[PDB]
This record gives sequence, C-alpha cells and structure tokens, in this order.
Amino acid sequence: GAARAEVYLR
Amino acid sequence: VKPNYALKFTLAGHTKAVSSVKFSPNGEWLASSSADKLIKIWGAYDGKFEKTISGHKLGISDVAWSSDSNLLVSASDDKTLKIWDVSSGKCLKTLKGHSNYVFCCNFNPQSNLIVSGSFDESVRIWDVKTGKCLKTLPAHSDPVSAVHFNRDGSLIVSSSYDGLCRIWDTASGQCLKTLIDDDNPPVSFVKFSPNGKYILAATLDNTLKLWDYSKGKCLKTYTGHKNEKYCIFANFSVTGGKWIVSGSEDNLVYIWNLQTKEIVQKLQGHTDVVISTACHPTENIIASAALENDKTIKLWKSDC
Repeated sequence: GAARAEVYLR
Repeated sequence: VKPNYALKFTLAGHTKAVSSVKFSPNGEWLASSSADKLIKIWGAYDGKFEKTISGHKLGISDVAWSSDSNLLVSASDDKTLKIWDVSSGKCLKTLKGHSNYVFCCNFNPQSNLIVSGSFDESVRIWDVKTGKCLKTLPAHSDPVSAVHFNRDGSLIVSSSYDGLCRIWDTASGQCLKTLIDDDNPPVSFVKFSPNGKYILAATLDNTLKLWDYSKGKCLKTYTGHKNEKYCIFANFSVTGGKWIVSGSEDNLVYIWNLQTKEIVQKLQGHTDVVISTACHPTENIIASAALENDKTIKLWKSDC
C-alpha cells in the first residue's frame, strides 16, 4: 500500500 | 466575498486509495499518485486521462512537479524516490538511500535538488542530475510527514508525527528553528506560503495554523474540519479570493477566508477521507482526492 493511506500511531 | 466552487469532473482510474494530487506549474496537467503503485496524468481543464507512469514496487505517498512542468518526483513505500520525464514516461533516476518508506517529496524552485522525508525519521537532499544523496539530516524522532523548500530554496521546512516543525538551512544542514505550539499533536503537513513569509502547518488535532516563521509566532488558526488520523495536504488559493483549502476526514473539502479564518465553503461529494487538495496556478480550480473507499479525484471550478 502507501503509508499516507494508513494510520500511524506513536 | 465567498467562492462558488462547483463539481465539474470526476476522474476515475486508480485501483486503490489516491494519495496526492498536484497541478503542473504551467497549468496544463494534474498528476496523481496512489497506493496502487502508479502515477496518473490528467488534463487540468477537462479532466481527460492522459497516461499512466509505472515503475515503483509498492504504493506511492506523494508526487511533485519540477518548476518547468517537465519532471515529476514520486515517494514510495519501496523506500525509493523516482525522477520521471513526464513527456516520455521515462524513469530518469531512482533515488536510493532512505532506510524506510519515503513519505513526502518536493523539488526546489530551481529544480536542481529534491528534498524527501521518510519513516526513517530523516530528511534527505538529492542532486536531480546525478540522482545522488547530497545530505542526510537527522531531522525528527518519528516519520517525516512533509518537506518543502522556500521561495529561493535557501530553507527547507519539515514536519513530523513527533509534533515538531523544523526549518533547515539547505546549504549547511543546520537546524535554524523548531516551531511548536504548547501542545504536541503530530504535525501532519507543512508548506511555505507563495510569498515565502509564512508556514502553513496542519496538526492531528483538527487544526491548521499560519506561522510567521521569522518571528516564530502563530498568526492565524483555521478550525472546523476533521483531521486526527491522516496526513492531509493544505493549500493557499491565490487565483481569486485569498483562501486556505484542505481535505477532511468527514469526506469534505473545506475552504476558509485566509484573513478572517471563517469557513466560506464546504465541498461535498467524496465517499471517503479527502487526503489531498491542490489549487490550479491561474484558474479558480481545485482538485481533490480520496482514500480507499472512494478512489476518485474531483475537479471543482469557481467564479472567484
């Protein structure tokens, strides 16, 4: 996929 | 005064979430990137599909045009950036050096350098001609969400999920300024204003902020939209009235009056998060793009 289209949690 | 953006065209073709849309500086084209590993080129005024540019091994999070509209640079989960000759579709260089997903990218105004940001927490500066990595900045402590050069290319602004905005000297790589506002929400996007005097920053607490970076002061706040999860682009619209434009997690495009900070228009139509918006350089045209459940790009036109 593409990282921008995913949620990133600290 | 308020704008009157109205839906003109819907652009279908990408097979996964669209990640970024950008108009060419000459106003002729729209480039789009997607999690489907492709870049697509479309006519800016009619929305007519032009061609697909392929080569990345994994999805692409960003794409950007060179100043003369001749090249594109893309940032991918394959940990590379690729420089493309738009007219031929050729991949001129593959930029290898990041150790994790590349998230954001841009050329400098002279279009001889590329700046990139990554999940590896660094900002890299690359030579366009040779494709070589010139400098690696240990910029942040979490993924870098955005990178942008100022008006003459002397500075780079970067943002990160670590909650900081940093300004870097392009020549030396020195950290000249760290900007933060008394709370530490992830900074999801940043860019310099067209005049280079300000920085527009988005944070994952549903807020956009206009900073005077020389003074390190927040001058304007724009609220009302939903942005708590994704790195949504924001823009300065300058062709007609002076607006701030952004996508939102409630599936709308939001438009604010830059000076008053009031919401002036909300654009309804997308069926998923509006991740990216772009403003046409000469006409009052907005392009918007949405995530996985939508997969489309929309072109909106206004009289002001």
